[PDB]
Order: sequence, then C-alpha cells, then structure tokens
Amino acid sequence: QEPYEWAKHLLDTKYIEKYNIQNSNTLPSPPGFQKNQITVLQVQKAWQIALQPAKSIPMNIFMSYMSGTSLQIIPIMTALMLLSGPIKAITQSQVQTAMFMYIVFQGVLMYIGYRKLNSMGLIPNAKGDWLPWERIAHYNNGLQWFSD
Amino acid sequence: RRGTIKGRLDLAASNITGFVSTRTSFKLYQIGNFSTEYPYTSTTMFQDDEGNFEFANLPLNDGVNETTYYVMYPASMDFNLKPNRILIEFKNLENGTLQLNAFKNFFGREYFPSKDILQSMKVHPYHKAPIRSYLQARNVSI
Amino acid sequence: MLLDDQLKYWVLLPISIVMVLTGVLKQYIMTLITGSSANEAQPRVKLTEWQYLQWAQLLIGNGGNLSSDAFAAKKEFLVKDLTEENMASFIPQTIIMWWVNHFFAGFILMQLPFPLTAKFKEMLQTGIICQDLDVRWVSSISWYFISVLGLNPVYNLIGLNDQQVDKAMHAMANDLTIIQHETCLDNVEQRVLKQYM
Amino acid sequence: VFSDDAFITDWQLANLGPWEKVIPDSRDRNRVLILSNPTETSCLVSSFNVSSGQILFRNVLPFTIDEIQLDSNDHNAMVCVNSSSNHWQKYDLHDWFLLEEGVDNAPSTTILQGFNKVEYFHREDPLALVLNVNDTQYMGFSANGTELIPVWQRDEWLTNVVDYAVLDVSLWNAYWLRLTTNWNRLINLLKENQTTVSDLKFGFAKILIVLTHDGFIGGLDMVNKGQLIWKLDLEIDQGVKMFWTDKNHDELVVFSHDGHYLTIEVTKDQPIIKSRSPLSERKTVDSVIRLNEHDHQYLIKFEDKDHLLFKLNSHIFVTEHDTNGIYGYIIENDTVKQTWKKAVNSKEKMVAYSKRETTNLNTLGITLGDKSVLYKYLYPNLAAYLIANEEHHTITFNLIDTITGEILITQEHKDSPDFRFPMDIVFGEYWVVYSYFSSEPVPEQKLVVVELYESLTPDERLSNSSDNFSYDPLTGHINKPQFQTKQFIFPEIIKTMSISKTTDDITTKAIVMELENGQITYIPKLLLNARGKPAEEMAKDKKKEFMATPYTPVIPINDNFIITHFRNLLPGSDSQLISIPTNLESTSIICDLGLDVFCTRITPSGQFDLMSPTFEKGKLLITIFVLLVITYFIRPSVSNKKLKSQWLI
Amino acid sequence: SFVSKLLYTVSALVLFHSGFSSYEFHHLLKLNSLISKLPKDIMYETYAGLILFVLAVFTSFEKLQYLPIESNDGKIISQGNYLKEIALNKATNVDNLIGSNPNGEIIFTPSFVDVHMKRKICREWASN
Amino acid sequence: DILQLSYSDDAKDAIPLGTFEIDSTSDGNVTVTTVNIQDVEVSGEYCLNAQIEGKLDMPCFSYMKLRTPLKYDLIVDVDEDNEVKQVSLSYDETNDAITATVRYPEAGPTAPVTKLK
Amino acid sequence: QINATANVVDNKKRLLFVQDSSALVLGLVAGFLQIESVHGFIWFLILYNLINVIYIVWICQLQPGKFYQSPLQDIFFESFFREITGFVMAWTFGYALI
Amino acid sequence: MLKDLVREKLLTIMNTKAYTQFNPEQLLQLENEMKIYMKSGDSALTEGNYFFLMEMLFYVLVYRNQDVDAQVVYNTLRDRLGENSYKMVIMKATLLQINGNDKGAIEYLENLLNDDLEYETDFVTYVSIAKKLIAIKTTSKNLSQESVLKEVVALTDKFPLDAELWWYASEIYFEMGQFEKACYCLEQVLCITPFNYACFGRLSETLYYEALRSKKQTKTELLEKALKNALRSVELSELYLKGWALVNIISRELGRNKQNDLIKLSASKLKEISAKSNNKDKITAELILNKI
Ligand SMILES: *[C@@H]1O[C@H](CO)[C@@H](O)[C@H](O)[C@H]1NC(C)=O
Ligand SMILES: *[C@@H]1O[C@H](CO)[C@@H](O)[C@H](O)[C@H]1NC(C)=O
Ligand SMILES: *[C@@H]1O[C@H](CO)[C@@H](O)[C@H](O)[C@H]1NC(C)=O
Ligand SMILES: *[C@@H]1O[C@H](CO)[C@@H](O)[C@H](O)[C@H]1NC(C)=O
Ligand SMILES: *[C@@H]1O[C@H](CO)[C@@H](O)[C@H](O)[C@H]1NC(C)=O
Ligand SMILES: *[C@@H]1O[C@H](CO)[C@@H](O)[C@H](O)[C@H]1NC(C)=O
Repeated sequence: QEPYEWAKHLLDTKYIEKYNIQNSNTLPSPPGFQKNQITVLQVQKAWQIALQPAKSIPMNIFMSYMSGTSLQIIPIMTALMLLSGPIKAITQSQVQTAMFMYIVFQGVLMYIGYRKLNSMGLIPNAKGDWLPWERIAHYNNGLQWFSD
Repeated sequence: RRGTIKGRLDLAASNITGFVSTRTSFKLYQIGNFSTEYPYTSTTMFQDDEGNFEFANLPLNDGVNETTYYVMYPASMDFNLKPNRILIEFKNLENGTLQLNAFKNFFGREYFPSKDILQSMKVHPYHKAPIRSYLQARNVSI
Repeated sequence: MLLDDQLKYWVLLPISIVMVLTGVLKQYIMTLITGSSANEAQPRVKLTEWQYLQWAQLLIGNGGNLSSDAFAAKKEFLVKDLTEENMASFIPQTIIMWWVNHFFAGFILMQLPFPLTAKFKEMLQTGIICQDLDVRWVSSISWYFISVLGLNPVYNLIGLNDQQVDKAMHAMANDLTIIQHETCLDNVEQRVLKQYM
Repeated sequence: VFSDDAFITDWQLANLGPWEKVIPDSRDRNRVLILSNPTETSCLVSSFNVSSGQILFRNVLPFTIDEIQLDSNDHNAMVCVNSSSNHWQKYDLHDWFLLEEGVDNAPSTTILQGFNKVEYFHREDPLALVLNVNDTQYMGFSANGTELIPVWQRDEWLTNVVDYAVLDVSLWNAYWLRLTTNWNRLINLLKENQTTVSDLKFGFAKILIVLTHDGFIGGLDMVNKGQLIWKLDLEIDQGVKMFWTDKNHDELVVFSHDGHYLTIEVTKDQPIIKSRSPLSERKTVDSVIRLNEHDHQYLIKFEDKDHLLFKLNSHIFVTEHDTNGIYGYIIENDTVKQTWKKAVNSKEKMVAYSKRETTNLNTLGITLGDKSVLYKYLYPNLAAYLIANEEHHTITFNLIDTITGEILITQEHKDSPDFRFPMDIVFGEYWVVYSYFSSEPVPEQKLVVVELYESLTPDERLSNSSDNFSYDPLTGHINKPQFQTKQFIFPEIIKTMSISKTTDDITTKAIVMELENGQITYIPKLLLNARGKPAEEMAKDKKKEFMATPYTPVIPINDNFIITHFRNLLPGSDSQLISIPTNLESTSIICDLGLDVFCTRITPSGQFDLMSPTFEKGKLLITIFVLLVITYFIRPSVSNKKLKSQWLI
Repeated sequence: SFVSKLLYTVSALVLFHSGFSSYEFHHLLKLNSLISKLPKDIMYETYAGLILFVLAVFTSFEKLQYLPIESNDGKIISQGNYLKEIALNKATNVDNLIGSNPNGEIIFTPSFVDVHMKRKICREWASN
Repeated sequence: DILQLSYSDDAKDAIPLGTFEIDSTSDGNVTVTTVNIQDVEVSGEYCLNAQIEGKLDMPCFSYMKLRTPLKYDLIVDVDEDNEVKQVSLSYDETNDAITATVRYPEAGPTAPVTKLK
Repeated sequence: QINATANVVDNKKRLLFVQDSSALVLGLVAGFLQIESVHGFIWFLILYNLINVIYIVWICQLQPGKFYQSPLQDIFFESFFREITGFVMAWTFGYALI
Repeated sequence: MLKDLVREKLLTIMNTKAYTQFNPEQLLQLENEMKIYMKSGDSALTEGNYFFLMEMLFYVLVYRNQDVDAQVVYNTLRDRLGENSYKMVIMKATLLQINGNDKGAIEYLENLLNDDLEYETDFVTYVSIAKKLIAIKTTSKNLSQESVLKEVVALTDKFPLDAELWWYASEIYFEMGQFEKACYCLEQVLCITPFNYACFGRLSETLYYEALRSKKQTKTELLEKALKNALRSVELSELYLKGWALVNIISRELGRNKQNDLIKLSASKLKEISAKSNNKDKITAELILNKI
C-alpha cells in the first residue's frame, strides 16, 4: 500500500511554505475567538459531618418503627447494611477533626445497627442460643430402670 | 321425699327424627351440701321419640327451707346443645310442697355467687327444654 | 427426620421458578416504565442554555488538557456568556412473600446445612409451633429468604443485569472564576519518559 | 384437614362378645337384639342388622344376662332387674328408648353348611339365618334367589384385649458398575416410554398383634380397615402379656395366667407355636415386666405377690404399682430382692400411675423471650401416681425417685373429688398430666399439669453435665425438681389418657384422652401450659416463649380434635389407649384396644412432614404458566423499547 | 469455544449422574436408618464434574483476536490477552493495531459527508 | 410420737440411725426435733425404716447407698390432721448429719373459672 | 493512571461470570456431597479462592493489575458476600434435593 | 469463530464510522462482507447492533450507487422503526438527495427543524438533522467554505458541546491558513472529549504547521506547544503512530537531536509500531523513520 496522507504532508517542510493562507475579512470566527480553600473546607465538612445527621434520630426512629421482630428480612438486611457499610467505609490542621468525627459517627451508626440486632435477639449472647450445643447430665451411668 | 327432674330435648321439632337415642345422654351430679357419703350421680337417656328424658328417685335434703342442688349435663355426640349445664334447686318449702327451680349455665362458670357480693343465672321453666340441636360437625372440610 | 420428597420437588423448584420469573418481570417492568434517559425532551433554547452550563462544567473538568493561553480565553468567554447571557421494588417482594406464606405454609420444607440460633425459629418456621424442632428444619419462607439473597448469580448467568436558570448560570460562573488552572501539559515530557522508558 | 380422612385414615373393629342370647325385633324383623360380652357387673346389649351384618347400636348395661329379661305384657321391651337392690329399668327394643323405671316394683317379665358349624342363631322363616360357625364366628345368609348365599360375616374373637405388639412391615469397578447400571436403567426408561407404596415408606403399614383374654393372637393390618391377616388359637387360659424376643421382631413370648410361656414364631403369612414350656413355679401369673432387651430376661410377678426372674433366648431396678402402694425391687445377679415400699394406709388407694416414658431428647430446656433457658427436669427413673384419700377426700399427686424411692413432689387437691370417676396419670418428658373429677370450683372434670424444671429461675441449670462427673442416683445425690402447676377444667369425663409417641419425639406430645362416652380427643401439650399467664398478663410482660399459649383454664372440647368422628366407638372398662410411633415424624398411630380396636393417625403439630392431599398443585402450575406467558409476551415489548431508546433518543 | 461447550456438556452429564447417584445413596440411607457414608466413587465423580465445570468456565475465555479494519487478507491481530487492558495507553493499542479511531464519529466527520462526491468517486472507480 | 430411723440389710435385723420427735402443734406446725443421732459407720446399699412405735410402722421406706458422713434429710410428709403419711430420705449437700424436716404437701392448683359478677 | 472504563466494566463482567458460575456449582457440589456447616463454608472459601487464583494465573496471566484496578479488591473482594449468598442458595438447594 | 471476528470488525466500522473514509474498493469489500454476514447466523449480534449495521449497510449502498438496494434497506428499517428517529430522518434525506430532489431534502429538513425547535426531543436529534442540513446545503448550493463556516459557526453558537461541529470547523480552518482558529476548535474538542488522543495529535499537527509557516522566533514557541500536545497524544495511546511521528518530527525540528532522550524513545516506539501494527501503520512508520 501507500502510506498515510498526513505523513506525506509532514516530512516535506516546503509543502507548509507552499501551504497558503485564505483571506479572512468576513470569515466567521468560532465562538470565543483565600476563599476556594475555605469553601473546600466547608464542602469537606459537609462530606464528613453532614452525613452524620442521617445516622442521627431520623435513622433511630426509622429503626424504632420495625418493632424488633425477626419475621421480615428487610429490617435484618438493613441492619446488616448498617453493620457492614460503615465497616466498608472505614490548612491541613482543620479537616483531621472532621475526618475522625466521620469514622466515629459511622461507628455510632454501626452501634445503632448492633443495638437493633441485639433488641431483635439475633445476637448469640444468652444461653438460649448455645442450648443445642449443651450436653446432658448422664444420670444412670451403670443402672437400668423398668416399671410395671 | 324424693324429687323428679323432667326434661325434653326436642329433636322432632328440628327434623332430626333419624338419630340414635344412645348417642345423647343426660348426666346428673349432686352438689350443695348433701348428707350422704357420695353425691348422687345418675345418667339417663331418652324416653320417647319426642325426646322427653326424666330423672327420678333423687335423694333430697329433708328440712324446711333447705336446698339440694343438681348439675344436669345434657350431652350428645350428634348435636351441640344450647344450655350446657342446668343447675337444679330442690327447695323443701314450709308451703307443704317441694319447689323445683332450674337455672341455665354454660361450661366454665360458677353456679353460686360469692358471699361478698350479684349476677343471677338465667331461669329455666320447670319439663325443661334444651333448645338448639344443631349438629356437632366433627369433620373439617379442606 | 423423614420428609416428603414431593415437598422438595413441588416447593423448592416452583418458588425458585416464580422468583426468577418475577425478577425477570421486575426488570422488564422497570425498563418499560423508566422511559427517561440521560437526556430529556426539551425545546432548543433550554438545550442551548444547558449546553452552555455543561460547557462551563466541562471546561472546569477538562481544563487540564489545554494550555494556559487557551484555557484563559475559554474561561473569559464562558464567564462573559454566563454572566450576561423506593417502594416500587418491595411490593413484588411482599407479593412473593405472601404467595409463599399462602401456598406453602404448614410444612417443614427442608433441612439447612448450617445451624442458626433459636431466634431464627421465629422466622424460618411459620406454620409449625413445635418447640423441639431445631433451626435446621425450615419452612418455605426460609427458602424465600435464602433465594432473595442468592439469586443474583442466577440473575447474572441468565443474562439479566442482576437486580432556576440565571442563578445556576451565575453560580457556575462563580465556580469557574475561582478555579485554579492545573494543566496536564506542563510536565508531560517527563511523564512520557517515565512511562515508556 | 379432616373431611377427606373420615372413615379412611381410621378404622374400627366394632366388636361384640360371644353372642350369649339373640332376641328378634318385633317391630322390624330385619333387626335383632343381641346380649353379649357377659361380665360379672355388666352386659353388652346391641341392636344389629341380620341382613347387613352391621351393629345398629351398642349399650353396656349394668345388669347381667340373668338379670336382663323380656317383659310379659310387651315383647318389644326388655326389663332389667338388679335383684340385689331391686333396681329395674325397662328399655324399648327398637330405638333403645328408656321406658318406665323404679326401685319399688319390677313388672311381670318372661324369660328369653359352614366349615364345622356349632350353633344356629335367629331362625327367621323369610330370610336372615345366622350360623355360629366357629366358637367366635358368625356368618349370615339370606335367601334372595332361594339358594342361601353368604351375605355377611363376623369374627368375635377379639373381645377383651390384654396386650399388643406392633410388627413393622477397586473404585473404578464400582464407578463402572454404577455407570452401566444407570445406563441400562435409562435405556429401559427411554424404551418403556417410547396408597399402598408410600404407607410402607412412612411406616403407616404396621400389623397389630393383639393378644386377647381368651388366648388368641391376631394380625390386624393397620393400613387396611383392621383386616385380620392371620389368627392363632394358643389353647391357653387367660393370656397375660406378650413381648418380642429379639430386636428383629420375629418371635413372641406370650405368658398365660396358668404359668405357661409360649414362644410363637411370627412369619409374614401365618405363625406357628414353637415352644409351650412352663415356668419354674407355675401357679398364677399376674403381670410380666421385660428387662434389658439385649439380655432377654423378664420379671414374672405372680398372683401371690411372688416374683420370678425368667430368662429365654450393673444394677437393675424395677418398680411395681398396686392398688395399695408402689414397691421397688433390685436384680443383683439373678435374685429379686425388694428395696422399698411406698404403701398406703387403710383409707387411701393408689388410683393412677405412670412411669416416666423414655422419650428421645431434643432440647435440654425451654428458651424464653429473653433467650434465657428454663432447663427441663430430664432426670429419668421418675414415677408419678395419684393417692385417693376417702377419709379426707383428697387427691395426692406424688412423684417418686424409684431407685431410692423418695417422694420428690407432693400435691394435695381438696377439691371435693369423686373416686367413682376415672383418674389417670400420664408422664411426658418433663411433665405430668393427671385427670380426676371434682366439684369445688365447678363440678366438671379437672386436668392438672405439673411441669418439672431444674429451677424456676432461668439460666440456672442445676444438673452437672461435666465430663468428669457421673451421677449415682442410688446415693440420692441428684438434683431436685422445681415444679409449675396449673389446673384446667374439661367438659367431658376422661376415662383414660396416653401420650402420643412419635419417631424422634420432636413434635408436640398430644395427651390423647379417651372420654367416658367412647369419644377420643387429644389436647396438645402447648395448650396445657403450666407456666401460663392469662391473656391479660400474657401480652404485657415479655418473659414467655415464642407464641407461648396463655393459661386458658376452661379447655372447650374442640370437635376437630375428636378423632372418633361420628363413630359409635365403645371401649370397655379395661380399654388401653396406646400410641405407636411410625416414620414421618408429624404423625402417630392412636389405637384404643379393649372392646373395639379403633386405630387412627393423629398429627398434633399438623402434618408438616407430608404434602397435604388438598395441596394446590393446579393453582401452582397456573401461576407458573401465567408468569411464563406474561414474560414471553412482555419480552418483545422490552426488546422494542430498548431499540427505540437506541434510535429515537 | 468448542472445548468449552464440550466440557460444559460433559460436566453437566457427570454432575447430573453423580447427583442422581448421591440422591439414590442418601435416600437409601434414610430407609436404612428406620455410619456407612458416601462411597468414594460418587465423591470422585462429583469432584470430576466440578473440575470439568471449572475447566469449561476457564476455557470459555478465548484469547482476544481482531480483524484489521482496512486490510482484507489472512492476517488476524492478537495481543495474546484473555481480557481487555484497562490502562488507556494499552487500551487503545487494539484501536491502533487494527487501524480504527475510537472517536471516529468526531474525527472522520460522518455527518458532513458529501454524498454526491462519494457516489462520483465510486462511479468513476467502477467505470475505470 | 418418736420416729426411730434405722437402716437394715437384706435378711438381718435393723441398726438404728436416730430417733426424732414429732410434736403436734405446740405453737406452729408439726415440725420435727432431733432427739438422738447415731455416730455409726454405715456404708453400702441399705433399707431404711422409719418406725413409730405408737402410730405408724414402715418396714422399708427407702433403699440408699449410704456413706458414713450421712448428709441426708429425713422428710416427714404429713397430713392435714398432722399424721405421718410418708417418710423419705432426701440428699442435702449442706446438712452434715440427718436432720428431720416435716413436709406439708403442696396445695394443688385451682382453676380460675368465671365468677358471677 | 487514566483508565478506559469500558474495559474495566467488561473485565468486571467476565470476572462476575466466573465467580457466579463457580459459586453456584460449588453450592451444587457441596449439596451433592451433603456437607455440613463449617466444612461447607471452609470448602467454599478454599475452592472459591482457588478458582480466583486460577483466574489470576490463567486468565489474568499472572498480572491482574493491567486488567483490574486494585485487583485484590476486585477479584477476592467486591463480590464476596454476593458469591457466598449464591453459594448458600445453591448449597441449600443441593442439600435439600439430595 | 471467524463470524465473531467479522461481527466485531463490522461493529467497529459502524461505531467509529470508518465507512465514511473508505475507498470504493474498500466499500465494495465492505458491502460484500456485510451482506455475507447479515445473511447468516445472527446469534451474538443483538437487535440494536443489527439495525445499526443495517443503517451502515444503507450508507454503503448509497455511496456505491446502489440506490435500489438502499431503498430496500430503508424500507426494512422503516417497517421496523418508521420515520421518527433522527437516523431514519437522515436516511430519508439521503434518499431524497440521491433521487434528484436536493431542494426537496432541504425543504424537508428545514420544515422538520421548524418542528424541531419548540417542544423538541433530545439535542442529538436536532444537531444531527441540522448537520445533515448543512451537508445538503454544501452539496446542492455549491457553497464556498466561508458560507459553510458561517453555518457551522451558527450551529456552534447555539448548541455547543457537539465535537463533530468543532472538528468540522477545525477541518475547514486547517484547509485555509487559519491555524489559530483551528487550534481553538481543536482545544474545544479536547474540552468536550478529554481522552481524544487523535484530537491531541491534530492539535499538535496544526501547531507544527503554524510553527513552520511562521518562520520566526515564535516558531520554537509554537513547536513547544506542538511537542507537548504530541506527547499528550502518546500519553493517551502507546501505539499512536501519528503522535509518535509528530514527537519525532517536532523534536527534530525543535533543535534537539543526536538521541536527546526523546528522539530515541520516539524512534523506538515507531520501530515498535512498524514491527507489530497494521500494514498502513507499518509503511507510514517506515516513511517517518527513513527520512533524510
Ligand atoms: C350448705 O348447706 C346449707 C344448709 O346447711 C345450705 O343452706 C346451703 O345452700 C349449702 N351450700 C350450698 C353452696 O348449696
Ligand atoms: C326459711 O328460710 C330462711 C332463709 O333461707 C330461714 O332463715 C328461715 O328460718 C326459714 N324458715 C323456717 C320456718 O325454717
Ligand atoms: C305453694 O306455693 C304455690 C306458689 O308458690 C301456691 O300456688 C300453692 O298454693 C302453695 N301450696 C299450698 C298448699 O298452698
Ligand atoms: C346392683 O346395685 C348395686 C348398688 O346399686 C351394685 O353395687 C351392684 O353391682 C348391682 N348389681 C349388678 C349385677 O351390677
Ligand atoms: C340395615 O338396617 C337399616 C335400618 O335398620 C335398613 O334400612 C337396612 O335395609 C338394613 N340393611 C339390609 C341389608 O337390610
Ligand atoms: C373355623 O375355624 C377353622 C380353624 O380350625 C377354619 O379352618 C375354618 O375356616 C373356620 N370357619 C370359617 C367359616 O371360616
């Protein structure tokens, strides 16, 4: 084959001198021919602290309207999301406090989900969960009993 | 001396004439401060096709203004019955007579009110009449 | 415990078939209902004003491709032209949950291969009030709960993709004026020398 | 759950005794009146179709055969005169309407081929001849065609059932054998293509090996209608007990009241008596107790209160109840030495007794709403019994240790009870239910539940389940029970009670109660809650378990739980109510041997192991096909809308 | 590929036969309990079906081959990869090897095509 | 009266373990007092008797594997008229001897039926 | 590094196909073998991560960094709960069907 | 699996619109391969890809003077979709344009744009119908490049962020000596599509042409910008032949030589492109390397 047309016109430096210019009188031109740090700090403070309100009393009343029963998988799955999402999601001297506050209140939302799962009874704390793996008192151990 | 309790379970009055008489029994159990060793217990069946049962020769407490009570259990393996139990008062009056009264009661309620208070039980005439012989319906359709 | 095999063959596969068919139906209904796209059907002048807003936004996002002598001119022209000129998915889940608890309630369907705690006996066994049944022997709503979590591989494998104006323009011009130009053409030579050598 | 199972899942062998006297009905002439089953205090009077072979009704009358006679002025009415107290009753013969009765004056009353036949019965000149063929067999012939065809047949060998028994009826070469066998099976399936089976699987198919009072052995098929598979006359007097020899259920040992044991090999078709040897001291056998099935010895108790350790082909404690007291015995090496006696005084009488049934352990305790365990008192070797005191008129529930024999729990009921009514104890895994009759709250029937726990405070297990500890209950060093009691009323008088036995004892134990009118109901143990708070206090406080039933101390008679639906079932006075564990955990066979063997299958927790007969398969396939049709019809609409999104937008 | 569909069907047959054999064994064990666990030929057949299914999944990946857009001969361009490279330096190597331009709907001007000029050039090429 | 508790072997005679005193309603209940205990070495399986010489004889009420530190509790089950119905021997870890306790039988439950209001 | 997002989405789609088929058939085999709880979950962890290692060796050709940005987060994570729920579903299906 | 290779080849010619720049021999081979493929299996080819390939087949048949077969293809696409999408409007405009009727196509597109002003659909429809109207006004009226530039500038005044319009404007500006306006339009395309390495290469080429046309002290000042844009074109594409050729040529023209660490890298990358890339890239890279 023959090579590209952009490169036949690129090697010869005399072609660009041969390349003339058209007259431009009525030729149309194309169309068109610190506070940033403080606002960045406020945007990052809303990124780390204004996400906290969702984790606040709105979410507390949202988990208080589920009544603490195991009979649906939507409260259990949303409590698992409240457990795992904060777990998955966990001028320089001003944003470190909000960066610590964000993960602290994500841990607070994780504790809210833990409180929901514990008020459901879905956490193996008491002896009713470890009752099937609890052994038997062997009473006889060398005698037999038969009755009339 | 000895009282007699009449009665009538009207089965021909509801077109249930085809039935076995031995599937319906009537038990009588004495309560209310008797004077024998054991309280009097009897069990009778029907006497006619009309349904008129009868208890007879019941021992009574002999004395003026003295009562002797009997719980009557009309039971049937065929039909439900509307008075589950019937209290029977057999008061020996000074009138020279022997007043027989009967009071309706359902299963699971006491027969005499507490001495502190009172709600009375619905009085039954006299034969008596266990009404509502609708069938017992053992079988559950599925 | 001797269970009925016909309980398996008539509860496990029908609940799974009905759940994959209602997942298919929910995907098809949510494609047919959501007719909107990334664009909308607007008149031409609203599209032109949104195109100038998005031109200022694209200049903000892609000023790194230009030099300073061109980004400054485009920023000046853009400033001069800007200043002057949720329950739809839980209703099928409720319908399928009611249909499982209506058609298949009253019998233990199967045994789990993993034991849970006794509190799951209050959710995985419904029509059985027996207290000595440990939480392995489960009803059909347990298979609903297990299939709800685990049908996303089956949804993927069958090919389903598994379940006013002037204020905004002046705000975009104010976000454009305060930007710091950080072009990607300054030290592109040392970056090419680091990448390919 | 019941209407498609009535007269199908259950059956009744409606038996009379040997027909002592047969009286023709003058009002019908197609009916007949049979006196039968002559006991020393009662007699079964029945009306019976001589043309159909079915009993029209039965009545156990308190008068004997000699006392029951026929009225002289009315031959369609029988007068029954108890002459020891001059109590007479006149009964109609057609519908058994009780006519006149009294104590004073009784009315003037009168007095009443086949293969080796022995007697005639009901010689009626138009039709309906009855041949008493064998000693306990009655055939019935009619003459529709003047040829005397056999119309009905009846075998009254089963009268007074004593005992029973239930017969249940290198690697590459293996891989290539499996592959070739499955290949040949698939070939035969694709070449062939181009209840009575599930009852064997579910354990419903069983054989009752009923032993009667006359010395007969039967073979009543459970999944049939009680069809006698085989029968055997042992030619003994008053057979007493019957046990299997080995674990494979191939041979029985039937003991008799004369001191003879018989080993009977039971085949699939018909059994043969294999041994008829006597005992060592054969005077009169009272009851036999089987000890330690793997080492086949027995504890034959005699009528003279003697004992005999018997054997055919460390400590062993045996408790034995009587009408006056409960006694203990130890078997040291081969001797039977008595160990304790909880005897009663002259005014008391042991009226009920039940050993603790060896149930399979599933849960060690009861999980409450706080997930706090109330541990069951699962100590074995318990026995519960009732002592009726006529001096104080009390019911004394006692719970004994049966190894040392100490009374763990005592309970007095001064409810003015009646001892002329039936009283029964049944013992569950950790609980006792006893029924008696009294009149102090109300004059109806009382049912008391005693649930035994290790402690009444939750999460307080008092038993030592450690590996380095072994309990020795002969020392007495066992934990003591703490009980919770409730009393329930019940409208019908309960004659006897039993516990429903299932396979692994998973489902809820139903206290199956046979009532005095012949009906059999059952109350689940969930409905008899001993830690029951009433429905006011049940909803407020949360310490109850999941769906814990409240304390309902009334117990209305649920007609869905009457398992003798519309049947004229008549068990006698012995009338043992037995339960048989099958496979398929949810169900249990309830039989009621003793005058009429009735057998049914109950599901106390519902039939959760088996698919319902009215399972909506049609609506299931309709919903599946509707979803398939809706997807197949809405798929081109989506395939067109995505194309319109690709092109128009 | 062909080996992928072959191992897919072979693993499906082996897993179905081994599941049917394990069903027969575990439903004969339930009738014999009214100890003696799975015979190792069924276990090794389930493992053979699992290994053949894993090989059918991994041999479904064919190495990425492309035809060149301009030239039409017996040459096929392959970088020897099973997946597509994410780095834009190496992602556009596919577009540069075959002769395409990913922003060709902008670069080639497909809206401003003089249709009569294309028809004239094609007609003069067919006439010659 | 006086309850003599005495263990015994199979065929041989009784060996006394103690004597206790039943007193009928001095001021309260009929609860026992211990007159005499017996410091006799006893070990093995024995039949215990609880003979009262005036009112009630019990040939053997319990069969226990007795040890020499007899940490038992003589439960005297009594009646409404304060007569000795039964005698039993419970185990008690914190007992150090055989102390006798009178047990009155528990009042059985009564059902709350509907009343007449 | 400037990524081409179509190649990222396509590589994640192929990896999701591998992980979905592997999780479902591992659940079917764990149900055919009648594996109980801890042995079943350890079985799934071992064989699922072995399939991911075979994906890195055979498909990614010992360099998953040119095919997945953050390959440890993309291959071994980001579908772990999804594949373990698919394994539990196919595990219960096969365990109940056998 | 040759059918999948032909499918992906036809989808890349469809999506990148390479048939616009094809030879009549290449259009003949494309029509033959397209009619062989589209009269075959159709298993992995989706429905939308099938109708996009049929639109591409329509344009190949239109370019190859096969207007009857193109009318058949447009009739099939109208029987599926109808004359409601923008693409079917452009196809109807081409069918009006090739059957005489150039003023009829102008009237149709102008009256549709008078319908497509108020209560319109999305911006792609208006900008595509208006770009086709500019193309038909260029062909029929025989417009000069100033008037075509006036129409494209009017279509960028209203409706910006259509990089096709700015690219066509830069093409006409580069056909003239107006290199600064061309560079402004190319920088606008870089604002729209940021990873357009072909646009970085075209901007480097326009700055190199302006630097050689200047021939002054500003020549090196423009060659600096040309080298930086050519280096950005190869930081977005390793095997970009135009970018590495421009890096080599602008580095030789800037003053640095004798393997001054970038001419060496550009020569190595052009040798790699001549080694592994296609025959057009190989011949072009041997043309770039073997000069002087
Ligand atoms: C108790 O007896 C008296 C007479 O002595 C009687 O009046 C009273 O009615 C009796 N009690 C009851 C509840 O009947
Ligand atoms: C009649 O009855 C009342 C109360 O029931 C009693 O006080 C009175 O003495 C009675 N009369 C006679 C004459 O006994
Ligand atoms: C008895 O009382 C009734 C009504 O209470 C009355 O009619 C009757 O006359 C009384 N008897 C006598 C003998 O007066
Ligand atoms: C006759 O009556 C007495 C008491 O009424 C009873 O004890 C006896 O048993 C009766 N006789 C018969 C034969 O039943
Ligand atoms: C059975 O008895 C009923 C009523 O007594 C009668 O109608 C029926 O005909 C009898 N059966 C036969 C076969 O005669
Ligand atoms: C009577 O009994 C004998 C057994 O000795 C049996 O063979 C015969 O068949 C019986 N008679 C009838 C009619 O069944």
